[PDB]
Amino acid sequence: SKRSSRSVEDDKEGHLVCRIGDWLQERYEIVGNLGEGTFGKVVECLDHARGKSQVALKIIRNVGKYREAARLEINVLKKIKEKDKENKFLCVLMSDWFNFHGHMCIAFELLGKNTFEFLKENNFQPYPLPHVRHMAYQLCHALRFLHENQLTHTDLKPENILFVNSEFETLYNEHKSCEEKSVKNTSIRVADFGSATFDHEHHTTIVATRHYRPPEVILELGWAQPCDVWSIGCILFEYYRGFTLFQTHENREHLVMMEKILGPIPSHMIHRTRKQKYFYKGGLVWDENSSDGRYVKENCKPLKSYMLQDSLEHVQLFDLMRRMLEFDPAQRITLAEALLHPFFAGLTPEERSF
Ligand SMILES: CN1CCN(c2ccc3cc2OCC(=O)N(C)CCCN(C)Cc2c[nH]c4ncnc(c24)N3)CC1
Ligand SMILES: [Cl-]
Ligand SMILES: [Cl-]
Repeated sequence: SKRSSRSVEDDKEGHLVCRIGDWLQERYEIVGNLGEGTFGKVVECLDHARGKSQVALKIIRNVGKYREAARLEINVLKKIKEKDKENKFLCVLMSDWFNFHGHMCIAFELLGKNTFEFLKENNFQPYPLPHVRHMAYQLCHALRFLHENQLTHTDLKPENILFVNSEFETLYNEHKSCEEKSVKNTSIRVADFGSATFDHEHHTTIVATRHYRPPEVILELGWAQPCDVWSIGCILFEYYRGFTLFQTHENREHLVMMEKILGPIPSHMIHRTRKQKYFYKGGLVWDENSSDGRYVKENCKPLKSYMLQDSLEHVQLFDLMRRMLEFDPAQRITLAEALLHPFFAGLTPEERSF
């Protein structure tokens, strides 16, 4: 059952050619293709050495830079597995890893759709508040655990969060006259730890995908765990409205958006940054008459204007969000503090215990 090197074929970009029926490491039998990415691909396998159970296999491209990154991801995943003996912290648990002819492969449990793909297949109709609450709680629980072990994710976004099972019921919305999908179980796992960084490792100047990137990173003031809290704030917003909080493509614009939505950047941050090009007379400087300047002015409103209802549970979500989106990383709510916020008194007994 071993694969000959004749068996192994790669395309122009370094991706493994996989077909239904193929075998890896004399153990995994490919049964479906789950998706692709700039990193490689994700296939569904049966693990014959564990009674034919289902696994998702992440197959990394055979390119040096991808391979090297995968090796650090495995170290992070190993740490997670050793610290979560009882399987309760909701970060995906590696079952195996290997090098298949230069493709690093990592095996995980089979999960459902990512929260972004689900949101898109629902035509960007947002999750109901109770789903936002349960998912928020789980994100805060999982990243609390990662933070307590001297790790920072650095790249949180909706596609990195998967449902355990993404089966849904189809309901109808009187308010907006259309169909809506509602996931039946809102259990989730944080995946991809391909940028997760230890406290003792080198911290690059810029991390995070732009839309989820915090101000300390744009102003090159250094980052640590609070970076993940900012990203969680932007994520919860996007689950609640269904659209991105910061629909931005460059720094100066991104900072204006921050000020329109959140209020003024604090002075002590401005005096400390080397990125003085964004400032004049101690205040953010920009062209209001430009395409970008007109876009922000028409489209970016104070955070509270985005509430869809005015009842207590919505007031509590927005209070938590504001506290996640504090400009000053040192003042931003920690995830241990977030888990004690009144928003989460709203959870069912079942959801709170996992
Ligand atoms: C347009 N397409 C874009 C790609 N889409 C998929 C498909 C399948 C999975 C993930 C995505 O996207 C997100 C993604 O690529 N990552 C977070 C990196 C891979 C993390 N994977 C290895 C985590 C993982 C563990 N168990 C899994 N079970 C199922 N699916 C997984 C699983 N991953 C589909 C839609
Ligand atoms: Cl690949
Ligand atoms: Cl300007």
